[PDB]
Amino acid sequence: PEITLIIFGVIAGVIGTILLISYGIRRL
Repeated sequence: PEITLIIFGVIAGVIGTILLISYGIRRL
């Protein structure tokens, strides 16, 4: 049931982390 939430979390986590790094290197 939380399968939806888990898959969401992984994809969002991966994308979020990448976008945060990208933002970080632009501004540093």
